[PDB]
Amino acid sequence: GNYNYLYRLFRKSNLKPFERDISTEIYQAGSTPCNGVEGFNCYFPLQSYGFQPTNGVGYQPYRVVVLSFELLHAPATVCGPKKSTNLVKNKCVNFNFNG
Amino acid sequence: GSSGVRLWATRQAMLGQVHEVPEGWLIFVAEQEELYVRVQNGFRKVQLEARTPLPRSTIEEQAKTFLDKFNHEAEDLFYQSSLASWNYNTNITEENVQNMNNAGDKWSAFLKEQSTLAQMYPLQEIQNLTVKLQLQALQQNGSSVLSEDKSKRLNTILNTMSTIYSTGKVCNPDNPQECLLLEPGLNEIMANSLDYNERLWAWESWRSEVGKQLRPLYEEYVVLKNEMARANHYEDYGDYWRGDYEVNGVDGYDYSRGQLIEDVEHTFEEIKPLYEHLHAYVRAKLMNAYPSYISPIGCLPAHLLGDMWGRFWTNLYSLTVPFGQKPNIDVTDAMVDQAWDAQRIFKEAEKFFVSVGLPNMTQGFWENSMLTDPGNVQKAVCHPTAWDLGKGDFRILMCTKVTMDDFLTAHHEMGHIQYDMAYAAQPFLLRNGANEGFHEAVGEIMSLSAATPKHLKSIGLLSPDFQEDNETEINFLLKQALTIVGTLPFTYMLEKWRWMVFKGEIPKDQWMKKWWEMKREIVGVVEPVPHDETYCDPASLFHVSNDYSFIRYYTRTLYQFQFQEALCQAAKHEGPLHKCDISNSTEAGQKLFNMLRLGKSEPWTLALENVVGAKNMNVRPLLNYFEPLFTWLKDQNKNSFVGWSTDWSPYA
Repeated sequence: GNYNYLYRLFRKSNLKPFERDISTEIYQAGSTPCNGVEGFNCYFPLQSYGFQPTNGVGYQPYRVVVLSFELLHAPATVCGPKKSTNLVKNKCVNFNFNG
Repeated sequence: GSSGVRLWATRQAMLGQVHEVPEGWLIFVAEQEELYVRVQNGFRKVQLEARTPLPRSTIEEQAKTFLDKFNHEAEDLFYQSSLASWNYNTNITEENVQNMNNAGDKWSAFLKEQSTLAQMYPLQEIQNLTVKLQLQALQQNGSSVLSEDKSKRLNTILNTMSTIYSTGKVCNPDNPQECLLLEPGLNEIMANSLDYNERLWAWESWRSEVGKQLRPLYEEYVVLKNEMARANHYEDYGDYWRGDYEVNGVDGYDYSRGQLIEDVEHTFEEIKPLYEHLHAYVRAKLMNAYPSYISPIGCLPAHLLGDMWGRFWTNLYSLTVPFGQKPNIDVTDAMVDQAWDAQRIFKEAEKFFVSVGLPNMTQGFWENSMLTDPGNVQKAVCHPTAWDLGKGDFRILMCTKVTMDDFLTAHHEMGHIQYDMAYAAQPFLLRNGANEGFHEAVGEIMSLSAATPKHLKSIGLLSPDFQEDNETEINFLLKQALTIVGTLPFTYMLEKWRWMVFKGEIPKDQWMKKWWEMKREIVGVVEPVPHDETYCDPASLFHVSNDYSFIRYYTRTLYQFQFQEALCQAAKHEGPLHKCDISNSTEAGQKLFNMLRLGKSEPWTLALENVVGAKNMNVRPLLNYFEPLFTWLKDQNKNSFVGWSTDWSPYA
């Protein structure tokens, strides 16, 4: 079991988009105060991930990366490859040198 | 027409402004916490129950959180426990022995703690059926509902009989040091040697060394099993086992433990004419073999059935074959002709299981499971078991050889795991069969379909030129009756015997005698040597000593018959039911998967209704399956008297 990773199984409210919740507060599932410790109606929201080589395909540790793109008043910075063609000379052609 | 709800701080303002409230507009006052509905020329007070103190934390929310937390951790603990058991089952080693010792200790202590935690979550205030059912399984204390001393002594007595049954050995009088265990020393000699004397001595010696020793232990085991059954709100330990089949709170599908007994008795009573014909013909073949040892009217000998408990008559199939000159159906020699192994057996099993429309299963099981004994460096168990290790890990323990018998058991084993991962969407508690008679039924139905000659011809196991005459069909049907129908009366009665043994209706000084009386009138089998109540022959069963309910086998047989009939109806099979094959029928697999995915969350009665169409079990598939054999037995019973006689005995 690869227990390095943890998942916030429980939370007091739904996280807002593009928000990270890292607080390790003992989740209170009931009306009994947790007092900083788990127990009756008190558990740990950041439960442990268990990954083994013989686990199920949908249960394997999957590395997921999401690439959000931000366009704002600031100048654009992350542009595309902008492939360039070959070069010709002494021929009537339609050229484009950086716009 | 639309309206809404109106509020007022005080009822004085409500009375003044009630004239302006249109009909259909609700009037609420916070001072009196009273609700009213605006009606024609007035307002009608809405009846309100006791005011709750805003219990925003119900037990349902706490139970759901506790269940989810339990299921997440229980998955890991059970997973590593299953790995260690598989490692031991594939390699028996001293380091492996302590592995389940630690794994079982942690799992048991963890289970009792979660059961203890679930104790303060009563099911009365829980409305979710899944939550209520899962916590009911969690709150099942079992042996711990009583005091610790009662649990400790019950476990010690359970360990004693389990060890005694495992080490049950009998020695020949002439050779004191020459002794044979029940498995396989005793079983091999009685199943192979047809000698009356040797089988009688082995039967008598086994019940003398084991029956006498386990009689006080079984009675103490039964007494303690009645002690925590009533502590678990059951009239006997038999009712405790029957609680699994009980369905409560499901309108239109509720089932009671008493209903199971009545339906099982009703099924056996209508089955009886078919069994009597089979018993008569098997008896008729017995005078053919031994004319001076079996009466034409008397019951069959206990040791002359192929099983010392009288379970299966498969060993008698050669002795009771309808036609001994017609060769039997077997394509094992064709497998070695095509150079096949256990890997090809499982590979063809998957090909059959995807021909029925169900999707192919992953590659993890193939590389994580052995299909042949791992040489001799590491000792492994070859018993047919299914490993529901969890976390999407599934394994099969089988030293499968290139044989038809191993081919069918391999089909049986993959059907078990194919049932296991079908309901993977269920939580950890609900990732199980609906009843104990369903997992074996799933593996049995399609293994028989694989064994059908049409399946063998389709994938080349049997040559297409094979002729399908009634002679081979009758021989196959009789073998099915001996192996399947033959064990039904023994399965029904022994569970019936053990039920009232827990109930205490039949006194201790009559149990075995009532068993033998039931062996004669009901089973139609008579013991060859008279004994006393010191003998505890029903306790000589593996399941009785190892605390296993025996009703699983009789229920599974009728469950699998219903499943096979529904499979043939879905496949629109024409002709004899025993030749019905589900291969190359995608719709049949889809219909089966409709309940395979369902799991144990729904009542098993609903699952049975979804498969065939009847909420209650029925024996209709039995008649359709064995109709050619039933007519053949009726025709051949010109000398086979239908039934048996209680009066006659091998010793009397």
